[PDB]
Amino acid sequence: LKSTDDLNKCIDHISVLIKDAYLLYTNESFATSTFISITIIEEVGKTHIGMGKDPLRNHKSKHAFGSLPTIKMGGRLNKAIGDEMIDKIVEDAETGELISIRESSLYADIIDDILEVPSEKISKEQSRALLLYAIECFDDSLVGYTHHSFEVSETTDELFEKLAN
Amino acid sequence: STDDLNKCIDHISVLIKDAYLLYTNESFATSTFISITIIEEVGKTHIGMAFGSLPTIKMGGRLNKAIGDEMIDKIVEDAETGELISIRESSLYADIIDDILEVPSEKISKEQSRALLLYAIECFDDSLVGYTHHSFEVSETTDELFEKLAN
Repeated sequence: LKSTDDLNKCIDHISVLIKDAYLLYTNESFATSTFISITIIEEVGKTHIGMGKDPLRNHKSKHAFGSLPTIKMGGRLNKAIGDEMIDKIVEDAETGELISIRESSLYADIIDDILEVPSEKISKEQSRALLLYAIECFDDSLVGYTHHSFEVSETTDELFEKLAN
Repeated sequence: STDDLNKCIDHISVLIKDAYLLYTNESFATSTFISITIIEEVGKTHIGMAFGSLPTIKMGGRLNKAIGDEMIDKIVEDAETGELISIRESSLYADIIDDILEVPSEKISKEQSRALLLYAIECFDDSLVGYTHHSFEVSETTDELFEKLAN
């Protein structure tokens, strides 16, 4: 992102994905919701590295999850899912277990030789946590630097409080 | 087992209800990502008994009437080219291409979103319906989605 025009385009894009994850989350597609939630976290992460057949596509994807800003204590996210959940999502982002979770949230697989289906590997509690983390690391990284960002964050904030309580 | 094939048909039913739910909330780009994903999963499931399925298209049948002959040739040509993989990428991920930032809402039209979902439901109906009794229940549901989305 090189201009305030590009920052506002990226904010609109991610605002669309948040509303899409929230829409699925309420219609009880926890699995699909979680797929979008982790995809939001990636995109936010990509802004921090600084740029579908790229030769380094999985190094950019790995680094995107590594360069997420630490969430400060005593914020709305620490009240909504608690400090141990946050550390489990962060450890999963720096390991790349988030990439596995994302894969298991959309594609059936045969693992051992049992068939495993997203519907049974992603729980409501993990769908809600990842969407709230997604909102909060978007609000921390991109919101506040433009006037546009405030109208977008007013709606993003309502989703956050609906979902947190 | 037919219990594992049923679990795969229930998964694909979920994705279709999600593409539909997103399409009717005007998230065309996200819908389209899910729609292309159903076509890959249908081709992967069927073989488990780049898109290996592709439904045989019957003239003046349901899909022909809903999206037209020309759009089916374009979707089939995009599926054999590997353009559909590219359209999937562009439908979820922002990209910088020749120094300008491109977002899914500028790459994916409502027309194309509708076509790909209708095509994805017909892929499902042509490949997996009728192997198991449960398949016919699920097909009944996807047949009302198809009619609500076609008109």
